Amino acid sequence: GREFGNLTRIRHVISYSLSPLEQRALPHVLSKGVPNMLRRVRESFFRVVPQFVVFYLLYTWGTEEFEKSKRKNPAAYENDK
Amino acid sequence: GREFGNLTRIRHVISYSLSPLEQRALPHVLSKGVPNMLRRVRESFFRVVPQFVVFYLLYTWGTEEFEKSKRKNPAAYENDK
Amino acid sequence: TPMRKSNPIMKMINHSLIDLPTPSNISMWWNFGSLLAFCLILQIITGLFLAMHYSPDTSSAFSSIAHITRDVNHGWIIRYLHANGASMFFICLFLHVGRGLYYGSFLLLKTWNTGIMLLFLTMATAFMGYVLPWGQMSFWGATVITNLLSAIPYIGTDLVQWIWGGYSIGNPTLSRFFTLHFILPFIITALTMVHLLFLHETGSNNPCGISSDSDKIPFHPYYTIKDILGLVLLLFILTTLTLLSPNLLNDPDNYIPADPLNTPPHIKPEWYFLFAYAILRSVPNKLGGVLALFLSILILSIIPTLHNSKQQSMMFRPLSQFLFWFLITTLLTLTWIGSQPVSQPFIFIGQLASTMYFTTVLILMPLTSLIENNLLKW
Amino acid sequence: TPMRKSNPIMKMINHSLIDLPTPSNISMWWNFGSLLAFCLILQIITGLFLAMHYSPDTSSAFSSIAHITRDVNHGWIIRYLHANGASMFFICLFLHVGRGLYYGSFLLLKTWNTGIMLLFLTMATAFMGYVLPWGQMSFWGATVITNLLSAIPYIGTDLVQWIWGGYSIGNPTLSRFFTLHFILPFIITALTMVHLLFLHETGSNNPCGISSDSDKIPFHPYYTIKDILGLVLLLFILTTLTLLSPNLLNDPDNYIPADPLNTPPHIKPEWYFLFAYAILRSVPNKLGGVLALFLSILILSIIPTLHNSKQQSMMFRPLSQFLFWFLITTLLTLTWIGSQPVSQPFIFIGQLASTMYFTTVLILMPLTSLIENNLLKW
Amino acid sequence: VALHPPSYPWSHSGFLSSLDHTSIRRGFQVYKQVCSSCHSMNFVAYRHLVGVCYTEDEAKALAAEVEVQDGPNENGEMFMRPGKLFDYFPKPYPNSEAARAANNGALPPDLSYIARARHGGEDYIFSLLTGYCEPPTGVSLREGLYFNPYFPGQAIAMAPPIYTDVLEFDDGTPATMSQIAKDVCTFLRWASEPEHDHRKRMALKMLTMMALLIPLTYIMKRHKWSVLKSRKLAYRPPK
Amino acid sequence: VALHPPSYPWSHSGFLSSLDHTSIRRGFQVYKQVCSSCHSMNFVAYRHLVGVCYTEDEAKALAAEVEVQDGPNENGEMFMRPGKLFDYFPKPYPNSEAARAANNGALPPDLSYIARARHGGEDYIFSLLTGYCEPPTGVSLREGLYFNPYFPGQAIAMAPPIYTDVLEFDDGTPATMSQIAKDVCTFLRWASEPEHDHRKRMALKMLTMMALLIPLTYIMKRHKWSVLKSRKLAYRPPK
Ligand SMILES: CCCCCCCCCCCCCCCCCC(=O)OC[C@H](COP(=O)([O-])OCC(O)COP(=O)([O-])OC[C@@H](COC(=O)CCCCCCCCCCCCCCCCC)OC(=O)CCCCCCCCCCCCCCCCC)OC(=O)CCCCCCCCCCCCCCCCC
Ligand SMILES: CCCCCCCC/C=C/CCCCCCCC(=O)OC[C@H](COP(=O)(O)OCCN)OC(=O)CCCCCCC/C=C/CCCCCCCC
Ligand SMILES: CCCCCCCC/C=C/CCCCCCCC(=O)OC[C@H](COP(=O)(O)OCCN)OC(=O)CCCCCCC/C=C/CCCCCCCC
Ligand SMILES: CCCCCCCC/C=C/CCCCCCCC(=O)OC[C@H](COP(=O)(O)OCCN)OC(=O)CCCCCCC/C=C/CCCCCCCC
Ligand SMILES: CCCCCCCC/C=C/CCCCCCCC(=O)OC[C@H](COP(=O)(O)OCCN)OC(=O)CCCCCCC/C=C/CCCCCCCC
Ligand code: HEC
Ligand code: HEC
Ligand code: HEM
Ligand code: HEM
Ligand code: HEM
Ligand code: HEM
Ligand SMILES: O=C1C(=C2CCC(c3ccc(Cl)cc3)CC2)C(O)=C(O)c2ccccc21
Ligand SMILES: O=C1C(O)=C([C@H]2CC[C@H](c3ccc(Cl)cc3)CC2)C(=O)c2ccccc21
Ligand SMILES: O=C1C(O)=C([C@H]2CC[C@H](c3ccc(Cl)cc3)CC2)C(=O)c2ccccc21
Repeated sequence: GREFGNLTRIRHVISYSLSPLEQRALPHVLSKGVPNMLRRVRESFFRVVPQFVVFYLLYTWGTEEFEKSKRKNPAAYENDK
Repeated sequence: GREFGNLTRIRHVISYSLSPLEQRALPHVLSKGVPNMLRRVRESFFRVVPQFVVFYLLYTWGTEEFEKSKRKNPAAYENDK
Repeated sequence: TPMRKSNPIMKMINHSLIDLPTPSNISMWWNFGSLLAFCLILQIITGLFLAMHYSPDTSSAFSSIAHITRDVNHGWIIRYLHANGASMFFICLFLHVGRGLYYGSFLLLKTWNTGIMLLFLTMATAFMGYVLPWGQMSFWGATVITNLLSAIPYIGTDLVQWIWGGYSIGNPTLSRFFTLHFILPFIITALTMVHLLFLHETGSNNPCGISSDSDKIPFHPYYTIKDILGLVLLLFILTTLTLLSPNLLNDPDNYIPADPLNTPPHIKPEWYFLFAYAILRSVPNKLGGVLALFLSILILSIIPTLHNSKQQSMMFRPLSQFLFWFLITTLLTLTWIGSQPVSQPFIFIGQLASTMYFTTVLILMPLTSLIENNLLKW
Repeated sequence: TPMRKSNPIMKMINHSLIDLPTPSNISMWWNFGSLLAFCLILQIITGLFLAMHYSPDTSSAFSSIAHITRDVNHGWIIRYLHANGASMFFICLFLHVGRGLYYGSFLLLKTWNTGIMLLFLTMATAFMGYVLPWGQMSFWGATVITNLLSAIPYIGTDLVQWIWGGYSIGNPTLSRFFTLHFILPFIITALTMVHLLFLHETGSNNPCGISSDSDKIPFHPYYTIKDILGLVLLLFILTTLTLLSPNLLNDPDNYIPADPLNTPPHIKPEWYFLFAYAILRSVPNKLGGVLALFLSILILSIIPTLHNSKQQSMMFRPLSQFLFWFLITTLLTLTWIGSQPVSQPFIFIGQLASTMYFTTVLILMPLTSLIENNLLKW
Repeated sequence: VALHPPSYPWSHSGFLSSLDHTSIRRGFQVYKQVCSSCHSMNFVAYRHLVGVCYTEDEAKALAAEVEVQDGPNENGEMFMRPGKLFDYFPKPYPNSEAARAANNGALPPDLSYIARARHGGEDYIFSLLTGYCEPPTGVSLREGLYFNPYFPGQAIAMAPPIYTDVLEFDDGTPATMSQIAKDVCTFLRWASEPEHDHRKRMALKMLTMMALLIPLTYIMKRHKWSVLKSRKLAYRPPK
Repeated sequence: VALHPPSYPWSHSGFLSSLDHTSIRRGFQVYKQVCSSCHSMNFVAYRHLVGVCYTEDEAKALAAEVEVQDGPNENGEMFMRPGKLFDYFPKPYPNSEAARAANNGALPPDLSYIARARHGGEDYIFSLLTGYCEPPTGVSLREGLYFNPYFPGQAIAMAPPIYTDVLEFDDGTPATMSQIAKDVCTFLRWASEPEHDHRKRMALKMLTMMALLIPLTYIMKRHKWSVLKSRKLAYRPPK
């Protein structure tokens, strides 16, 4: 079936490659890779983060409320006698 | 691979068949089948049977001998005192 | 020809993982299937060893595990490995599902359906292993899960009593749990092979959602070394969890043996289940609760049917992405609610989280897809 | 196309048992493979049920079987079926081997070798099931079979003690027997599938030993109904053995529980093993005895190599046929000798039978084949 | 070596013959009054007698006759109570060392499968029970053994257990040694194999069915294969 | 609800810190002389103390101090003998009903995994042992309960078990309540998890290894993928 002899039909594309032993494995990290990671974080920040911030607010609120609910109310004894 | 389209190369053979509903399932038993079974037994009798007969003789002999070996020998007490 | 292609067994291996054409551009999210397989293998091995010391009897189960962890040479670490491997197995499983939801790989229908089957099987297996120690949590977990079939209106109670083998949970039920837990993993293995057979007829989808037949590379050497790297990382994490912090996920209430007369005040299943538990807790009706429990997972089967987008992947679809991450946070919320007592704030929050989960899968995503289509003018 | 051919799973089924080309002229001797598969399935089912009531502990094994046969509803017949199915399994196995020796089907090398593997696996399985009741015969059978590895000169005793898990046969060994007996049948299943995969690349040999590609018929409907008839017959025999005469093959000495201090005066394994036992009894040296024991089965692997005939089948080769039946009688003789005390007549007869078995396979058949060739003038 | 038992004509030995339940009822009295002094029957309980020779109420009545240990009570101590249907026939000794101490070193076996655990089955046991006699000339017995030709070795620790009028049957049958032996043997047959009668019952049915299915499927096979069985060939080369 | 225990600085809580075996040796004396009156420790035997704080000979000596039931003897009877290495610490009561009868209805738990079976672990137990006090105003206790804020419910059946000079340590350490509590807590830590020290020992090694293997395999990956990472394309139609 699917085999490297007849996958698709292409015309007029040229490629060039070096061998691994001719070139470096980690050529430019701090001059190219770091800024690229930075933009890659920039492009997705506001699509992911705010939902989790909202989750954090909800969690803390619900915890606080549950913990208030367990403390004794002075009006339950002071009001009528 | 092996498929009914290209198994082998044959020329000039004719076949004829009836449908099952046109003919009988057990057409001639006692006039044809019985004698055929008889010859089929005849053609193999002496290639199979004598070996088993020999096995039977060996079995019976060995049994008899083992059973004799367990009976007391009078000369073991009569001979010297 | 090379021997690589001389023979059916060898040629199937070759079409599977030597000369298979893979996309050049798939990312780390595609490593988690091989890690799943690794985890299955680890579980089977460590289980076959444990099996030779465990006792499927209610009067010695607990103490057989004590024996394993105290007297068997390095038995403690084998126990630790089994228990932590299950956790890793589910981590990988969840991430594996989520990928496919994000990148639109559910359009490979056969692979997707066999995946749903596998999810169900793995969950059954994990639960039937969780009750074998016969601690205090194990017992009541068994009880609840086997009472679930009482909700079937006409035949339910009889089904419960036919699974128990008696008037109540007891010795005849533990051997059933153990036989089933023994046999299921191998059915899982066979179905995994079918799963991959279905996959290799089309090949892997990729992050861009467009056809990659102009830039296919062979599986070997590229993805061989890539998956080996992934495995090394998984082993580092697993070892640190096994030796440096073994009690991180552990539950004290399962170090008390079973007592049929007392349920403990605070109930909590294993973490990979909490969310279902929350869903089950959220409906004030028995039958409706169970129905919701099962639909929560069965709903994945109609995602392919509700797909309206012209594009396959969410990579180029921002509104979609926003909704995706909101759904993930709803699931986190259900997990958190599952840990808390059944008290009023958490009751109300859980009900909202459940309604929003189904809402989002069934309504909001389809409609955002239509809006998106209109914005691109088709 | 028809759906029969629309899809890989379906098309594999179709190439396996719908549109497969089979010889028109093969006889009843070709029914015993399907019966073998049936038997495997029967064994797995009845075993999964028994498993849920048995106790792999030396202080309750015996009594768990008593419980099964007295208190479980129809448990007695399930026990009966398991035990008799094993016997049928070996009957079919022996007949299946013998066919191939007679009709020259060992020239399908891959199928033959996978068959030898399967024979070995099935024997292991059967023996490890035979020791689970922990009766008086079971115990000493275990003992002998696990002492066998002491014959390995440098490392043997240590292997024995590492399989025991202690200084002697005991509780830690029974759980090992039970885990292994649980897992092996499924390995057998997988290897059976590989076996048939190898077969379907060439197709079935036939009684005449000449190529049948001029007269192939489809598997369905002809051999479907033929094999169904065979199965009906097997079920009639199995039922009569289970209900009308259950004690025919039964051994009283295994209804006495185990006593580590006394071996009974008269020792006898299960019938399908007697012949090996006889062979093991016939060599006055330990190492030589064990070596002969294993070679008796391993010798099948070089039959393809000793084949000199121009023709494949014995159908047209009478001297050959005579020798074949003499070999079968030697095996009957070994079976009979295995049943008898170790006393002098039987000692001597067994030694002759053993030497004649190996002699016949290794020398007489090759030479008769050469004579035959010369008589036909090639 | 041991003497081979002859075959007695037992009424249950036919292919479809059931057990005689009267003989079971009497054999069970023999096993109460005589044979349950030495021997245990660890795998039988009173609930098993219901529907075989007793009603539920009468089996409860049998149970009630025996004291059984139970507990702990609310104070942490054991006590004794009357028996119930779900209790097992009581043991004669607490442990096998005590059993040996009470029988001069020999251990009486459990009779719950004695009939399936001996060559010859109930033919042997009968032979053993009726078969004691005085020893041959030249033979001697050590301290506390008897002679019995049907035992392997011919020396046996067990003294002759039964004789005429060693008990009385409630149905008025005359209690000669032979009658007692035959009845206890029938009872041991039932104790070793309760599924007997139902098994034969069930054989009739499903064997009839499996016998019926053979010719039908054979006919179907013949129908499908007639196409090939009557085929005719010819060879016609241009020559 | 219950009061949350504070975190004490235990010397074994570091990632690679071992247990203090001196404190184990003293804690074990505390568990002999005091805490093994009510409580069982069913999963520990004397052979387990060898190589931890005792030689084999001295552990045999500890064993020898206790009588243990054994048998049956050759007559079928039970008897009493001195202990051995392979015997388990002895139980205080024969059954839990007897344990309840001796503690006014309450059942003392087994302390073999108490430190792993409670929230807070050894922080809780210490808190519980040191933490008794007189009740608040408005609070009352039924017959035979004490007040303790670190128990869920604040009413507990167990009376304050320890005080200053309730025993004397053989190493001369001053036996103040606090010291006693800390030591018995260390001992319960060891009783719940013997593999502790060896586990940390083994972590150092295999974590170093698995950490080393990451960058190496990453380098190999980068080497194989550089071919694609630097590839250059061009499009040249005849136009
Ligand atoms: C209380 C328990 C009750 C139990 C009841 C059991 C009832 C069972 C009923 C079974 C019914 C089966 C019906 C099947 C129909 C299938 C139709 C079909 O297509 O068949 C094709 C198939 C043949 O296939 P094929 O395509 O021709 O290929 C085969 C060969 O390749 C062909 O090669 P060839 O052509 O060269 O061969 C020719 C010749 C070759 O001939 C030879 O080789 C020569 C033979 C010579 C023999 C001579 C006599 C004996 C030796 C004497 C020698 C002299 C001794 C001298 C001694 C001297 C001492 C001093 O061979 C034959 O013709 C053989 C035909 C006969 C087959 C017999 C099968 C027996 C089955 C037994 C089953 C037992 C288990 C039952 C269950 C028990 C449960 C407890 O069979 C037939 O054609 C025959 C069908 C009819 C068979 C009937 C069998 C009845 C058995 C009844 C047994 C009752 C007693 C049980 C006792 C149990 C004790 C424990
Ligand atoms: C006694 C102590 C132990 C001693 C152990 C010694 C062995 C050490 C390990 C050696 C590993 C094997 C290295 C050599 C392998 C050579 C394989 C070979 O020649 O086959 C290659 C060639 C490749 O196929 P094509 O692609 O078609 O070739 C066409 C080329 N244009 O053939 C094949 O397909 C591969 C065949 C593989 C054969 C492998 C044989 C392995 C033998 C192992 C023996 C071990 C003995 C252990 C004894 C232990 C003590 C009892
Ligand atoms: C022991 C306790 C375990 C608790 C549970 C653990 C599992 C759940 C973990 C939840 C948090 C997962 C965070 C993963 C990192 C997210 C990083 C991120 O936002 O990156 C966005 C970045 C954007 O890339 P692209 O759109 O492709 O375009 C870039 C190329 N130009 O990557 C992505 O968006 C890829 C998203 C892939 C799917 C991720 C799925 C994560 C959650 C899956 C499990 C959730 C539960 C199960 C869900 C399904 C239930 C039916
Ligand atoms: C409520 C009580 C229970 C009621 C049960 C009712 C059902 C009873 C049993 C019915 C069995 C099915 C009979 C009809 C099958 C029709 C199959 C069909 O149409 O497909 C044939 C056609 C053949 O393919 P081609 O060769 O390509 O055709 C080309 C022709 N030139 O399609 C196929 O490939 C086969 C498709 C099979 C579909 C089978 C559907 C089965 C549905 C079963 C429903 C059972 C419901 C049970 C409910 C129980 C109570 C909750
Ligand atoms: C519960 C106890 C079980 C005891 C053991 C049971 C299994 C062993 C049974 C042994 C007896 C088997 C007898 C089978 C019937 C023989 C009939 C016969 O002789 O017929 C000969 C007739 C002649 O036909 P053709 O030469 O093809 O030409 C005719 C066409 N013109 O048929 C044959 O020769 C076919 C022979 C096929 C093989 C038969 C094999 C029988 C024995 C096999 C098992 C033996 C043990 C294992 C052997 C292998 C060990 C490595
Ligand atoms: C105490 C006086 C006994 C009574 C009453 C019965 N039996 Fe017994 N039996 C007793 C002993 C000490 C032995 C051991 C014999 C030996 O040689 O070791 C036995 C043995 C048997 C056996 C075993 C026979 C065999 O071949 O192993 C049987 C079948 C048996 N006894 C049956 C039996 C029956 C039916 C009794 C009631 C009528 C009975 N025994 C009573 C001691 C005593
Ligand atoms: C008899 C006077 C006892 C002595 C001596 C010791 N304990 Fe005990 N303990 C006893 C009882 C009756 C109970 C039951 C308490 C209840 O409310 O049911 C206990 C309980 C404990 C517990 C359980 C704490 C929990 O939260 O469940 C612990 C951890 C405990 N006891 C520890 C302990 C220690 C260290 C002792 C020796 C210093 C000790 N106990 C002695 C009765 C008695
Ligand atoms: C034991 C459980 C599972 C195992 C062992 C397993 C294994 C694998 C493997 C090895 C792959 C190869 C590609 C990859 O790794 O991404 C894969 C792909 C895939 N899996 Fe599974 N899987 C399991 C469960 C699931 C589940 C639960 C689902 C969905 C709910 C699923 C759906 C898919 C899909 C759709 C693909 C192909 C998607 C693509 O290539 O883009 N699988 N699986
Ligand atoms: C997908 C594969 C598997 C999963 C997810 C799984 C999961 C689990 C889990 C969660 C437990 C309980 C852990 C604990 O109590 O700490 C368990 C226990 C157990 N499992 Fe597995 N298991 C798998 C495969 C197997 C296999 C193939 C066997 C074969 C015998 C096996 C045998 C056992 C045994 C004996 C136990 C009890 C021992 C113990 O609790 O430590 N498991 N399993
Ligand atoms: C579990 C054990 C086995 C199973 C389930 C099995 C199954 C089968 C089946 C279904 C067939 C189809 C053709 C037929 O029925 O004759 C077959 C053929 C064959 N079997 Fe096996 N078999 C087993 C063991 C063996 C053994 C032990 C051997 C040899 C020592 C063997 C050698 C062969 C050969 C050579 C063929 C093809 C011969 C021919 O077509 O002429 N098998 N087997
Ligand atoms: C080729 C497949 C199998 C063979 C040949 C086989 C054979 C046997 C044999 C000969 C026995 C002893 C019979 C007796 O003592 O009367 C036995 C017992 C047993 N087998 Fe199987 N067996 C197979 C498959 C299985 C499987 C898959 C299981 C799964 C659990 C299983 C579970 C058991 C159990 C629990 C027993 C002990 C119960 C008893 O002795 O009645 N068996 N087996
Ligand atoms: O990891 C795989 C993979 C497979 C590799 C080999 C694995 C494996 C697991 C266990 C064993 Cl014993 C052997 C191989 C199974 C997964 C497979 O089939 C794909 O198609 C694929 C596509 C894209 C990215 C990764 C993969
Ligand atoms: O009350 C429960 C409970 O409700 C469950 C539940 C959790 C969800 C499970 C579940 C069932 C089906 C699926 Cl598809 C997924 C999860 C079923 C058992 C538990 O696991 C449990 C464990 C221990 C004590 C109590 C309990
Ligand atoms: O003395 C033996 C003995 O020698 C074997 C033997 C029989 C042959 C077996 C065997 C081993 C390997 C193969 Cl490939 C085939 C059979 C091994 C055990 C028994 O099965 C046995 C059972 C019960 C009591 C004693 C004995």
